[PDB]
Amino acid sequence: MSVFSLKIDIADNKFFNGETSPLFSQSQAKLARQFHQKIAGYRPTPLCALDDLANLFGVKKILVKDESKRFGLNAFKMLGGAYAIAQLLCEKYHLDIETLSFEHLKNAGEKMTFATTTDGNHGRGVAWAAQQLGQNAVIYMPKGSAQERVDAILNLGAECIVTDMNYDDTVRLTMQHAQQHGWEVVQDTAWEGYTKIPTWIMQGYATLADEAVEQMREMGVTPTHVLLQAGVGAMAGGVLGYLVDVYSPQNLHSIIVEPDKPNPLGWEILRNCATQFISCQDSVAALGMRVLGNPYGNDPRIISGESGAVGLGVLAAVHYHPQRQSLMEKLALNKDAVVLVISTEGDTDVKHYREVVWEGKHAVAP
Amino acid sequence: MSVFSLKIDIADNKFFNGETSPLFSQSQAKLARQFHQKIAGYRPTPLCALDDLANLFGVKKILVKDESKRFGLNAFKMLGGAYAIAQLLCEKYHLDIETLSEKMTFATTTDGNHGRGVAWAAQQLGQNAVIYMPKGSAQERVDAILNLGAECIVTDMNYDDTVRLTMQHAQQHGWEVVQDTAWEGYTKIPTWIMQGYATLADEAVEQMREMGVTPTHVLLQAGVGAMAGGVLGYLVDVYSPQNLHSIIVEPDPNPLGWEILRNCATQFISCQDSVAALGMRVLGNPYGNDPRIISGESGAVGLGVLAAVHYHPQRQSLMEKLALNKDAVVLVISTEGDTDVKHYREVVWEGKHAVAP
Repeated sequence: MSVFSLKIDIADNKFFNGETSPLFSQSQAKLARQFHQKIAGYRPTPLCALDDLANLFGVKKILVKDESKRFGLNAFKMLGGAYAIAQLLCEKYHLDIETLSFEHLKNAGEKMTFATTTDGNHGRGVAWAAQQLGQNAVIYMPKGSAQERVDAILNLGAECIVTDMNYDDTVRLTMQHAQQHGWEVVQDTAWEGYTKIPTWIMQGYATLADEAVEQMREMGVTPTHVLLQAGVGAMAGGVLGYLVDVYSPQNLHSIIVEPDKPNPLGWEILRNCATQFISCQDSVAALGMRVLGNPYGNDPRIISGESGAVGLGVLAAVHYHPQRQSLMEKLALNKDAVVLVISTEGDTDVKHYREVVWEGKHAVAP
Repeated sequence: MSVFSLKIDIADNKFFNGETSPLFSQSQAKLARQFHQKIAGYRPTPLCALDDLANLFGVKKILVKDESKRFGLNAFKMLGGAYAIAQLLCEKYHLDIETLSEKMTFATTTDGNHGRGVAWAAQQLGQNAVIYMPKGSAQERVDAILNLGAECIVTDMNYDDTVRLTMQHAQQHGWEVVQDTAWEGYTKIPTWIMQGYATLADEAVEQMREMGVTPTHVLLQAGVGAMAGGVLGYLVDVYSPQNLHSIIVEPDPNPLGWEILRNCATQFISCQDSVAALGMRVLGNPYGNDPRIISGESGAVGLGVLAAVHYHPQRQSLMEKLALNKDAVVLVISTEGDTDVKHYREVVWEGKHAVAP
């Protein structure tokens, strides 16, 4: 079973019209980056070249943006959460984001309470940001949420309520509690009448894309492809929005990867500008985790969680697929392809990570 | 992570008597090392400290001898093969091996590493090698031997029958049989191989003393018994059989090696296939900040046992039985790297021989 077939169903984007989004362009991302540069400990996350994997896979370059090095968060999500939380305080205290002093903000009345529902990473970023800026945070999590993730939030001095409901009901509970107690809801999803905060979050995320382009230009390379994991659409939307502003929608083959098991602002950009959509099996992410965590040849090693590794896992699944030739043609992958991948999270759930990479959970063999 | 139960059948060695070996001690291992040190490109293979894994598993130290770095061969076996072959040439040319620099032909059967070592030695010393491999042998391993200028014949038979054909042809053409196993009337060469292997153990002791540590345990993969007995023979001569908790690991022969094991081993483990698979994955994607080691199926089974014990529901008792605790300094030998690249990546990437289903 070196030759294996995992579900990697490719669909051309029927909604594609190449209309770019001026709200999520270079300029707004560069403003978000200038905020992040002020936080003590800021450093662009590594853009790691998987040369030996690229040679194996039959492409020119594989570049993995390692968002596990994003401060101490082990995930990218603070880029949006902290930026939006900063913009909210600048509104309330009549400050300009361009000239924000954290020290001045600290000695400005009553502490604000930030409320959000999370599966893990987003809420941790809200809790982190509320801990930095001296504010309250109350994070809600649905049932079956990993205790390590509940613990990582509590370690940031914030409350974390595990409910007996799913995500959607827990969002409604967060909204109901926030309306009854006067809290500021900070969700990475948008809906009717809630669009300001999610907009900032998406602009925030584009920081990683702004970094990645600088890093690629430093390398003297031009990306032909990018794989973006879908999640709720915010990261993919924001990052794609930025990348098409830089490269043009026609010169960038963007693949949006949706694992088997949303934000309308992000999805508008994805409908307009995404090249292809892949619907993929659970075991694809798992495969990507292993390839990243035990690299090929002399490639550098990357610790990538379930949500983080799926982009890369698709490339691996294609390479070992019986129909490799036709799949590479469909995705226009070839000896000249320079493929940007984003590893959005590290081993945020250590138990699951080591089950995948050591015990062999979600193995190729079904 | 998850709780699971792989086969790790531990039995105490009831044959234990603590009698050391006159054949496989420090003095022979040091003569073997002095020969190896003379070979162009020699360098003691690394002894890697997996401190963060040791902390996770609840021991003081896990030290892995990484024989994937043994020259360019991705395995340890040349230490025996090359030495024995050098000892054979010094007899034929009446030379002294202690100070050394018609064409013989060496014939052997192999699953991979031993034959490659033999083939390497023949190429280095301007001699001939004819290597026989059984049906189903990995083509990469065949190529590795062919690229050393040797003949590599892949039979349509199993190992035992391929050994017979090696014996038949060797007698026919007057070739010198170089096997890592011993049988009646065939002891001189296997003995040299076992002594040559001890080099790695001599290195490991030098490296541990450089760290200022003393091993409480050693886990040795059983194989044909040549490595285990040769290495254990050296280790018990250094530390005494009493103060060394040796564990011989047999995944699912050699009387010379097995006598030392019967004498000096503390315990034998019979383990499941997936145990070696687990070790390959743990070594190849390390914990915390530990160094990464590339270890093949035969390489990683010692470490795999440690990982299987740690995750077992009966973790506490298994540790008691193996006398593993927060003070345990555990030596593990990674006998080979990724000698079969296809099989390696199937284990580490595809999750072949997964813990569960």
